[PDB]
Amino acid sequence: EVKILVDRDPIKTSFEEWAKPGHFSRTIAKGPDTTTWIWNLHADAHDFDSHTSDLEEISRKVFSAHFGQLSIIFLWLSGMYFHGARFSNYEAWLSDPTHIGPSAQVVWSIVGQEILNGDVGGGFRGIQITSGFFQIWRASGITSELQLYCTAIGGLVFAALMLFAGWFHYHKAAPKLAWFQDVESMLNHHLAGLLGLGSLSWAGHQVHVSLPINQFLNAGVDPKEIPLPHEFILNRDLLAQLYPSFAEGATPFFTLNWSKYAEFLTFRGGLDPVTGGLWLTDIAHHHLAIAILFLIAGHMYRTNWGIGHGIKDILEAHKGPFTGQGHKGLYEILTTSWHAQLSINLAMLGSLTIVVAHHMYSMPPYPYLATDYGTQLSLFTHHMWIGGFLIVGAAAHAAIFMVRDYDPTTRYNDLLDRVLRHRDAIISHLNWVCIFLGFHSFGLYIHNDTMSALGRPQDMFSDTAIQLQPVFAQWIQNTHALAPGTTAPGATTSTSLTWGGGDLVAVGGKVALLPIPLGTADFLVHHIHAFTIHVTVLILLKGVLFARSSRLIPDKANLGFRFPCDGPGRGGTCQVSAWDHVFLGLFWMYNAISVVIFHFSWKMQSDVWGSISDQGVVTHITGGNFAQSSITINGWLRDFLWAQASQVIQSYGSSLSAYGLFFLGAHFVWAFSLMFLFSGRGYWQELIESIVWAHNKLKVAPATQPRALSIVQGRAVGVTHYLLGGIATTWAFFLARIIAVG
Amino acid sequence: MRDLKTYLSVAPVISTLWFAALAGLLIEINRLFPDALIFPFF
Amino acid sequence: NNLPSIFVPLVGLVFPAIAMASLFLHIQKN
Amino acid sequence: TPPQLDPNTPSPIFAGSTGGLLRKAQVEEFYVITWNSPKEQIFEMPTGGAAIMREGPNLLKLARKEQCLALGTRLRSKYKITYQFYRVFPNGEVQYLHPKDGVYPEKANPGREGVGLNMRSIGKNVSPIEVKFTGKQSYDL
Amino acid sequence: SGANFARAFTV
Amino acid sequence: SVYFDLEDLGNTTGQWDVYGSDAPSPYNPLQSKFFETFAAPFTKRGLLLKFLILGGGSLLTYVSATSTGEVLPIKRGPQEPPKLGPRGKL
Amino acid sequence: DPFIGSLETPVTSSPLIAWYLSNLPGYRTAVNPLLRGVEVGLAHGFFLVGPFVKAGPLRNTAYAGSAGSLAAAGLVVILSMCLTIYGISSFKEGEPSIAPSLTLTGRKKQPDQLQTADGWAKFTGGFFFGGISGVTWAYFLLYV
Amino acid sequence: SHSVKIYDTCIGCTQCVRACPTDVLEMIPWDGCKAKQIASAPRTEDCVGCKRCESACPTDFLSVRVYLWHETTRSMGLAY
Amino acid sequence: MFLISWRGYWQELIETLAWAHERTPLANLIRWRDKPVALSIVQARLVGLAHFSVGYIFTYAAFLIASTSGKFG
Ligand code: CLA
Ligand code: CLA
Ligand code: CLA
Ligand code: CLA
Ligand code: CLA
Ligand SMILES: CC1=C(/C=C/C(C)=C/C=C/C(C)=C/C=C/C=C(C)/C=C/C=C(C)/C=C/C2=C(C)CCCC2(C)C)C(C)(C)CCC1
Ligand SMILES: CC1=C(C/C=C(\C)CCC[C@H](C)CCC[C@H](C)CCCC(C)C)C(=O)c2ccccc2C1=O
Ligand SMILES: CC1=C(C/C=C(\C)CCC[C@H](C)CCC[C@H](C)CCCC(C)C)C(=O)c2ccccc2C1=O
Ligand code: SF4
Repeated sequence: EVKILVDRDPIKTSFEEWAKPGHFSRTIAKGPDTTTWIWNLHADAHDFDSHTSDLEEISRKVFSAHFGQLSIIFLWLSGMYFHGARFSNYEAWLSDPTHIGPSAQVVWSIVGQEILNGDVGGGFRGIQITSGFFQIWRASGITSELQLYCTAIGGLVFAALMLFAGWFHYHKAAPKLAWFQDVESMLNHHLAGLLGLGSLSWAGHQVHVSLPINQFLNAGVDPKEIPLPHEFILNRDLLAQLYPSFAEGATPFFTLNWSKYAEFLTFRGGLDPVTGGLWLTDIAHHHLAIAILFLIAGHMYRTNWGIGHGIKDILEAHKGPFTGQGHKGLYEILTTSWHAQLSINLAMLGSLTIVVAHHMYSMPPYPYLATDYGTQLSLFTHHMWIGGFLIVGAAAHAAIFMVRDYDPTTRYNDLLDRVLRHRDAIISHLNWVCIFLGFHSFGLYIHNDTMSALGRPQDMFSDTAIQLQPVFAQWIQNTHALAPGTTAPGATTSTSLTWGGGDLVAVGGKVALLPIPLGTADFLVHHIHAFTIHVTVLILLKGVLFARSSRLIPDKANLGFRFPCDGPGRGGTCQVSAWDHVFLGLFWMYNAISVVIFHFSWKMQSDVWGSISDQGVVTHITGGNFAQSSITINGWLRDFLWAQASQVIQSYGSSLSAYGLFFLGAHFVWAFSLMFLFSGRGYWQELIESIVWAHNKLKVAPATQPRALSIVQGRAVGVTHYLLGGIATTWAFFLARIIAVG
Repeated sequence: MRDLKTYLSVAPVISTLWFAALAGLLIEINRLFPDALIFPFF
Repeated sequence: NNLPSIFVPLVGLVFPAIAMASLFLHIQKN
Repeated sequence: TPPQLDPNTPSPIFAGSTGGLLRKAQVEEFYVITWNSPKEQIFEMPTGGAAIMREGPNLLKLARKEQCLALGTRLRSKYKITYQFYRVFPNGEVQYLHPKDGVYPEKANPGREGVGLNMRSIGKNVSPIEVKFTGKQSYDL
Repeated sequence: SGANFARAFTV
Repeated sequence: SVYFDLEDLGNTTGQWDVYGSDAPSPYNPLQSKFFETFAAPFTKRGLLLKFLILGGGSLLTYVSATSTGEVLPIKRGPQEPPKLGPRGKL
Repeated sequence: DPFIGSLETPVTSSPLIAWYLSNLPGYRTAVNPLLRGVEVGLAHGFFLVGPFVKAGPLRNTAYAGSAGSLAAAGLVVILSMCLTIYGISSFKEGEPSIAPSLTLTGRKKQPDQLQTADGWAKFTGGFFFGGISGVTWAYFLLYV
Repeated sequence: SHSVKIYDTCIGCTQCVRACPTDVLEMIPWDGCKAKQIASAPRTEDCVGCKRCESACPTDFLSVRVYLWHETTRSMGLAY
Repeated sequence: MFLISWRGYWQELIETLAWAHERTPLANLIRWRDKPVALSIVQARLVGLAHFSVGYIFTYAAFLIASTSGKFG
């Protein structure tokens, strides 16, 4: 049954292996004859599946790598906390948050870079930060620096503990294979233990520490006069004065009359007027409910006892109209190969990150976060980029599994075979829908441009000539506006202010949130989003499905997952491996994410953000020209790229010069990438031949003969440089513009 | 101890120590002599 | 005069149509 | 060796797929591969998916020679089974294709003629100027 | 806040 | 379970008309006679091609030339007074 | 036959779908192509008249109907020219038809006469006549 | 159809015959080397130009050479 | 397009499209005379270079003429 199984000292810690490189693979271990050897030593460093074949060693290596990664993350967190404690102006920002810019980095005075120490405010000079850490610390209840120092020390200690644990589990006591394959216990502990207890404990902290300190802060008291958090725990009088319910203690909870706790566990919803964030009582209530739900749901699978459920029984016994026998051999597939689990987890994490970004810009969960425009922009863009990258990687790992871990003899699955047997219909229909969507979505813009250039503004697809309104979205907005009165009797207001109707919420003369209207431009942009998403899905799905074999190459599995081509014959067979399909899909993911972030930035700068006056009128940043100027490509090039780049390029001689320097550097790297993307290997090898002759003429030729990069390495270098250049350009442009004008 | 020295003699580690020392020397020279566009010693 | 109103449609549409038809027929002809 | 025939051989168990024959099969040609299996076992089709081969003689139809050869070499490597495939035209002519001498090409056998042998090193070929204004090519000589 | 900034310029 | 034979290759390679129907003509005989009588001149291929090309060219040219200025903005001509160039050019 | 590059699915082979598809003018065999071409042209012209008269450059003036009908007639003429060119380039004069000669049952049937020079010529003539008639009938119905 | 030519530098290691995916090459007895055999390419019309044979050939320069030429249905690898 | 992406992916796409066209009703009465294949390698390189040159030339010509004509000085 379920038990702990370990092996004692599988490997011995010794420096002998460090002396010689490439010990994992024999062909690497032989010795270097050409430079290519070096480039291989890094390519197969983490290819644990190809070093050996036993599952036990792979699992142990995976565990140790996870521990190392956790240690690195803890070290990074400790460094951030120590920087916040030592070189920062947190205490100044605490008293006057609206007129002080956060900053936690100070530049030395070595060469002339001291001009980077801009005057953020509050008697401090330093680089303004846009990580949103200050809002997190304020919402946590931290009001000093000693607490931050203690947190940093604890983080360092935790990093050391994680490193020791990784070493101990790889070199002293290594879990056996049967320990890993016990997924029922893993799921039970991950649901009930990690997600339930953690959120319950955080709810306890929020109820006991964050709520009273934040109440005192919002009441207008000076930060240096607020009582320390432990005084609230020790003294019941202070809590009773702040909340009378605590005077009754824990008696009501055991008596099931929970309404007595309605003082600090509410259901109002909406945004708090003082700070423009969600009510902390609602957040604590939500955390408590989530804890209860997760603790309940973590006791579903049978482990070592009579009660519970079996995953294999659930999968096998499920009979449906469309599936049939269906899920039969999926349990072995998902418990035998690591790559399938990696693919599913990567897809789920990417989707979760994107949803996180959307929900976080929609409803600000931290105090004084909505009015900080740079923080919002940075958080949204960063999280969406991360989600896109993870979603892309999922397909690559699925292709790896399909290539090297799929055999129909020992493990057979009906649904997978049924999907494989009719791939042509899937690909054909996906291709047709992609063509149709792209044709319509881009033809609308081209038609708008052409009718504009000919002096025919009455034949456009616009808000005045021919209208295409998103009626369904408007209906949903109206239903959500009307919901709190009838559909949600408990909720006092709307879940978020984004839905049409309601009132503007502004903090300190700056607009925090107001309803976002939808028109023709939103229709067109959403259809463009759908088109790009569909094309990326088509590329990745084709790469995954046609990995094992194709009509052109009937034996593509033998060649492997990473092979440049098959030869000049058959008319040319370049880029048929699934790796090349991933390399092609990266560009389209980049395109889609760039378009989406551009849309979000322009819409927010045009129709939401701005300034409010004493009289009551609202003046937006760009004057609300998105509704009429974004229906043509000329409008996107002139009113958005040309107009908003003034702050980036005219930042020389000021405290934002680094942004312009990075703006130029990203352009240089993007132009550099085309050198690898466009050319071929033979020319470079033939040039290196003459260079090597010139070297040998002077008796300075090396023993490791130079060799041009392989084809796959060239493509990888090209795509890496391209992505880095584009992302850095967008980063510099966004940050400079939103810091200057926001 | 033999293999520790052998590992510390590998190319990346020796390269990073050498470049760090050179960067420190250049930084200290630039701090001691703030800025200079010509060679005024001779 | 009005020569463009007569000549532009001929060069724009009729002549390219005739050229395309003739060229396709000659290409596919065995 | 005398070429054999494939009169009435049955076929493996399959559920159907979209990677089968096309108009070229009705118009130009197709290929037929025959082998003999000692037990009913599951194998993987070149077109896509998995099928089951019966005991006794088995026959299959394919669209290109590469698919036939790939399936045959998989059978030889994994199941240790001899195989042979022919080419079929719309007119009904059947042409024997795989081992013509009854022996796989990797092993030498007397009675085989030499085709396309140049009795010189690859660097003794003449320059293209020598063969200009004539139909022949330098490597052809 | 002044001391935090001065920590960089101690030398 | 035999799917190959050499006597007749029609069913071997799949030469079927899936949706072919061989029912008699359901059209009214009078309608068919009228349509056959009135569609005779267009049966020939080369004559139809020449007629189509020549008639289309002639009709398009005539419509383009005869059309007045109300339908076509380019046939209306300019109305506003001319304006000078940047540096005083005409 | 599993090894043919096709699948049997509820949509591909259903009694209702097969009955509907076997009655369309383009799928009859014993009928001379002229009548089927006439029917196809009538349907296509009547369908085509609409969008030109509704979304053209002169949709807001009093010249919408005439301009749209003329545009539809031009499209019909161009389609007829394309059909004639394809028929000339594809099928030869004296050669027999290339239609399948047996059905799913395997019972032999007369090959379709559409896949021949004379048959395709009759089909194109019928399509041209039907398209012109449908265009003018739609124009008469819409604006009278 | 492409053109595959075998030169006399061959040593008869049987690698090119195994590497071919279309059964183009074969081996015949010979007397110009130690292994007493050489390669030959009878079924040239089936060659698809994949150049797999040239990849597995140990020699200072390859003893088997493939020159691309007029293309056709078989050499292009069309399944339709 | 032509300067980055290469042949095999497009050849597979054409394979699938050919199957789709052959398997559809009311559209299989029309048959192609030339089998559709993807472009060769040298042809794709030439096409990409031609597109690059045309775009370069047209963009610079437009910018130069418009910018010099706007001010006439
Ligand atoms: C991509 C989509 C797109 C669309 C929808 C439009 C739409 C429009 N254009 Mg623009 N245009 C585009 C791209 C597009 N354009 C591009 C790329 C250019 C080049 C720069 C132009 C340049 C342009 C010019 C120069 C002009 C227009 C004008 C117009 C109008 C004329 C349309 C017309 O008469 O033909 C419509 C013809 C049809 C035959 C419709 C066919 C489609 C049918 C409805 C299919 C439905 C299929 C069916 C339901 C499917 C299932 C079948 C089942 C039932 C069995 C129309 C509003 C004209 C104008 O001024 O209008 C105001 C005009 O002069 N356009
Ligand atoms: C090279 C020369 C050229 C010329 C001279 C024209 C000329 C014209 N274009 Mg075309 N066009 C061209 C190239 C050209 N085009 C190209 C390259 C494209 C692709 C971008 C288009 C795409 C295009 C669109 C999208 C539209 C036009 C339309 C028009 C018409 C606008 C006039 C008017 O205001 O409508 C007055 C009203 C009319 C409807 C005229 C009706 C009479 C027509 C011309 C038919 C006459 C029938 C005749 C028998 C045709 C068959 C002959 C055959 C050989 C062509 C006019 C006939 C518009 C149009 O006509 O809509 C259908 C329009 O919407 N053009
Ligand atoms: C209720 C107890 C429990 C808890 C809390 C966890 C929690 C976790 N497990 Mg799981 N796990 C459990 C039971 C538990 N597991 C069992 C019984 C099995 C065997 C079936 C596994 C199998 C397993 C594997 C194979 C892996 C994990 C991993 C992880 C980590 C994921 C990283 C993360 O999400 O950051 C959340 C961040 C924090 C909570 C870190 C704080 C440190 C925690 C609180 C330490 C205490 C936890 C530990 C279980 C108790 C100490 C035991 C020891 C003192 C005797 C996380 C520490 C992955 C990992 O990261 O590798 C190390 C991993 O690869 N788990
Ligand atoms: C969740 C974590 C995750 C994990 C654990 C893995 C795990 C694995 N991946 Mg997957 N992958 C992921 C996410 C992940 N992947 C994502 C998000 C993508 C999409 C890009 C991919 C796409 C992918 C590909 C395309 C491939 C793999 C492969 C591999 C395996 C080999 C790893 C390797 O050798 O690298 C060793 C380390 C390196 C080569 C480091 C390269 C340097 C990076 C690319 C530079 C990033 C630049 C930096 C941020 C910029 C700073 C600039 C400054 C330094 C100047 C390994 C088992 C490889 C395979 O063959 O599997 C068997 C392979 O071919 N993965
Ligand atoms: C703008 C981007 C770009 C750049 C910079 C280059 C650069 C160069 N080209 Mg390439 N090329 C490009 C695009 C580009 N190309 C494109 C689009 C094509 C069409 C396919 C080609 C095709 C091509 C051909 C056909 C040839 C070249 C050659 C050359 C070299 C010419 C000699 C010279 O200029 O050295 C000047 C050197 C530099 C400017 C390189 C940058 C130096 C870096 C910045 C220094 C490192 C500093 C810093 C510490 C970096 C650390 C990295 C970090 C990770 C730590 C040079 C490396 C020629 C050659 O190889 O000559 C020998 C040649 O044969 N190129
Ligand atoms: C997303 C992400 C992130 C974040 C994260 C987080 C934030 C986390 C958290 C986490 C958590 C927050 C966790 C928690 C946990 C907890 C636990 C694990 C607990 C436990 C407990 C216990 C064990 C207890 C016991 C006991 C006692 C002592 C008393 C009574 C009885 C009993 C027995 C119950 C970051 C930024 C980093 C980045 C990356 C990604
Ligand atoms: C530029 C280029 C090359 C040549 C690139 C090379 C040789 C990489 C050179 C990398 C560095 C700069 C070489 C030296 C690295 C050493 C570690 C230097 C040690 C000494 C000190 C500087 C540390 C290819 O081989 C190639 C192949 C296929 C497609 C495209 C291309 C391509 O674009
Ligand atoms: C898109 C693409 C294709 C597919 C492209 C195809 C099949 C061409 C499709 C052309 C259609 C018919 C449109 C042609 C439009 C032109 C206006 C017509 C030609 C005009 C001249 C004759 C004057 C490749 O085959 C390819 C091969 C190798 C590297 C890259 C690529 C590549 O990028
Ligand atoms: S190129 Fe390929 S198919 Fe042709 S002979 Fe060589 S290995 Fe065989």
